[PDB]
Amino acid sequence: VLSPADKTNVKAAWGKVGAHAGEYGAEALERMFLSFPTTKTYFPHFDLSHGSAQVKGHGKKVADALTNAVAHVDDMPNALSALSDLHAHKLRVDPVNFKLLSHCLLVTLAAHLPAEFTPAVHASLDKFLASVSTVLTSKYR
Amino acid sequence: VLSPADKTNVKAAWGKVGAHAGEYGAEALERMFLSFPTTKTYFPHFDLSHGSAQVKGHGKKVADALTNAVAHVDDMPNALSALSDLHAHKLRVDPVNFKLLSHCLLVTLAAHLPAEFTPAVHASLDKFLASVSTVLTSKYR
Amino acid sequence: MHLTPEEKSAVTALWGKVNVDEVGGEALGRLLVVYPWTQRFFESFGDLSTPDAVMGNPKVKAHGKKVLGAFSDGLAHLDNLKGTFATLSELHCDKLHVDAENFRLLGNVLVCVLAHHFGKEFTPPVQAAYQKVVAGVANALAHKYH
Amino acid sequence: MHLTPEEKSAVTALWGKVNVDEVGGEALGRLLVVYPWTQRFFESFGDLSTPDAVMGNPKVKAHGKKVLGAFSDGLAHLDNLKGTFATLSELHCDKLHVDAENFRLLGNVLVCVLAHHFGKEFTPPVQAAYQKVVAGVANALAHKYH
Ligand code: HEM
Ligand code: HEM
Ligand code: HEM
Ligand code: HEM
Repeated sequence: VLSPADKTNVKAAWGKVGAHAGEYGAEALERMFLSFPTTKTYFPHFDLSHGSAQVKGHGKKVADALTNAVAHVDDMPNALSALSDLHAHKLRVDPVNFKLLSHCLLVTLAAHLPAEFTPAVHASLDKFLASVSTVLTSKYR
Repeated sequence: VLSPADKTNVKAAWGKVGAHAGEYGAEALERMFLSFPTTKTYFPHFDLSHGSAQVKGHGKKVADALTNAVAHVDDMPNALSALSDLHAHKLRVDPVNFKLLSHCLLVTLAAHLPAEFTPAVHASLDKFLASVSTVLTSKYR
Repeated sequence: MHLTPEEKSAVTALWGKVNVDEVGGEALGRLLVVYPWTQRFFESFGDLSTPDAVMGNPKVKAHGKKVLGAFSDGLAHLDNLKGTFATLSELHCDKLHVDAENFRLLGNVLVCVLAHHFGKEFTPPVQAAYQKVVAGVANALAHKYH
Repeated sequence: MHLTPEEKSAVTALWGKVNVDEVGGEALGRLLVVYPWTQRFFESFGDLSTPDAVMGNPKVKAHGKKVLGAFSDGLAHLDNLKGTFATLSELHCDKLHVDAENFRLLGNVLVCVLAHHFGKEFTPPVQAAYQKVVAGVANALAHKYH
C-alpha cells in the first residue's frame, strides 16, 4: 500500500510536472514504443512516427488519467473504475505491458526532474505506478 | 477477485487432493527446481536431490498452507498474514518466483486430477494461485 | 537449442504419442478460457461466451490443430527454430498485430495440456525439457517483431 | 543482442561521459531502496535502514563501483558477453546464490540512473539501445545458472 510518505512524495513530484504532464505522457509512450516494440501491436491504427499528433493526443489523455489518480490517491479503485473496465473489456491489453509503460514513465520523470527524482521519491513513484497498474488490471478475469 | 463459482471450483478440486496434498506439494517444488533453476537460489541449505526429506517436508508445509487458504478463501489476507510477513521480511523471495511455483502447482494438479482439471477449474485454480501470490507479496514494500 | 541429446530425446519421444487433434483444440481452448483477453484476436470464430462455447467451437478446434501442426514442424527443426518461424513471426507481427507475450501464455497452457493428458508420464525432467522448447518456440515467434 | 552498428555507437558514445565511480553507487543504492528485498544479499554492509543510510554507505558505494567496472568491461566486449561474464555468472549462482531476476531489476534501475544524469541527452532511441544492452548483460550473467 501507499504510505503517507509515499502520497506526499507523489503529490510533490507530480506537482512539479504541472503543465508538462501531457508532453511527458507523449514521451513515455514514445520511449515505450522504441524500447519494447511489441507494445505497438496495440496501436496499429496509430501514426507512431516521431511527433505524431495521435501520440501527442494520446499522451495527454494518459497524463490526465494519472493526474486524476494523484487527485484521488485515497480512492484510486473508484477514481479509475472506468479506465479499468475499458482496459479489461474493450482493449484487453496484456497485463505485462503496464509494467513496461510504468518503467518508461519513471525514466521520463527521471530525465525531467533531476532535483526531485531522489531515491525515496523514485521508490514512491514506482509503488504508485504499480498501484495504478493493479487497478487497471483488476477486472481482467 | 474470486467469484463464488471460482471458490466452488477450488474447494472441489482441492477436496480431491486430500491426503495427497503433501506429495503434490513436494512434486510441484521438484518441478520448479528442475524447470526454473534460479528458484534453487532460495534453498542453498536444502538437499535438492530427488526424494530429499527436506524437499518432502517443505512440500507438506506449502501444501498445508494452501489447504488453510482454501478454507479461508473468503479471508486470505488474515488467514495468511504471518506467511506474508515471513516471505516479505524474512525470506525476501523475489515476487516473480510466485508465478513459477503457481505454474508448477497447476502442472502437478493437471497430471493428478484428469477428470477434475477442466477448463473452468483450470481458470479458477489459476485465479486462486494468483490471489494467494498477491497476498504473500503484499507487504514487500 | 540448448537442449541436451537427452532432453532432445525426451521431447521427441513424448511428442510421438501426441494426438495433435485433441491437444491443439484443448491448448487453444484453455488459452481463451484461462486468459479471456486473448479472445480479442478470435472474434470471428463465434460465441466464446463460455468454457463450453469455447471448447465446442470448431473454429477453435480447427485452428488449434493448425497451430500444433506448426509446433510439430518446429520440433523437427530444434536447431533452427528462428529460421523455421521467421515467416510466421512477421505474420503475427505485421498482419495479425498479436502481442508477443501471448506466445508465452500459450506455451505454459501447452505444458498444462501435456500434463493433463500424459499424467505420471509427464515427469519433472520431461516438463523441464518442454519448458525449454516452449520458451524457444515463443522466442522464435517474437524474433521478427519490430 | 541485436545491436545495430548505430545502437552500439550510441551506447559507447554515452558511456564515454559516465563517471563509473558515481553511477555505480547510485545504481546499487537505488536498487536497495526501490526493491528492499534485495538488501538480503548485503547484511554485512552495515546500516541500510533509510535511503540516506543506504545511498551514503561507503560499502554500497565501493561495491557499486566494482559492479560498474565489471559492467564497463562487458561494454568493451559487446560481441562476447557470455564469455566475458562466465566466471561472474558462476560466482553469483554457486557461491552467492543470487536469483538471476536481480540482474534485470538492476538493469532497469541503471537505465533510470542514466536518465537521471543525462537529462535530455538520454533520448528515446538511446534508451532503446541501453535496454538491449542491460538485457544482454542480465542474460550473460544468468547463463551459467543450473
Ligand atoms: C498506467 C497506465 C495506463 C493508463 C493511465 C492508461 C490510460 C488510458 C486512457 C486515459 C485512455 C483513453 C481512453 C478514452 O478514449 O478516453 C487509454 C486508451 C488506450 N490505452 Fe491505456 N492506459 C495505460 C496503460 C496502457 C498500456 C500499458 C497499453 C498497451 C501497451 C494501453 C493501450 C491503450 C490503447 C490501445 C488505448 C486506446 C487508444 C485509442 O484507440 O485511441 N494502455 N488508456
Ligand atoms: C504459493 C505460494 C507459497 C506458499 C503457500 C508458501 C508457503 C511456505 C510455508 C508454509 C513455509 C514454511 C514456514 C514455516 O517454516 O513455518 C515457507 C517457507 C519458505 N518459502 Fe514459501 N511459500 C510460497 C512461495 C514461495 C516461493 C515462490 C519461494 C521461492 C522460490 C518460497 C521460498 C521459501 C523459503 C526459502 C522458505 C523457507 C524454507 C526453510 O528455510 O525451511 N516460497 N513457504
Ligand atoms: C506457438 C505459438 C503459435 C504458433 C506456432 C502459431 C501458428 C499460427 C499459424 C500456423 C497460423 C496460420 C495462419 C496463416 O497461415 O495465414 C496462425 C494464425 C493466427 N495466429 Fe498464431 N500461432 C501461435 C500463437 C498465437 C497466439 C498465442 C495467438 C493469439 C492469442 C495467435 C493469433 C493468431 C491469429 C489471430 C491467427 C489468424 C487465424 C485466422 O486466420 O483466423 N497465434 N498462427
Ligand atoms: C550488472 C550486474 C552485476 C555485476 C556486473 C556484478 C558484478 C559483481 C562483482 C564484480 C563482484 C565481486 C566478485 C568477488 O567478490 O569475487 C560481485 C559480488 C557480489 N554480487 Fe554482483 N554483480 C551484479 C549484480 C548483482 C546483483 C543484482 C546482486 C544482488 C542484488 C549481486 C550480488 C552480489 C553479492 C552479494 C556479491 C558479494 C558481496 C560481498 O563482497 O559481500 N550482484 N558482483
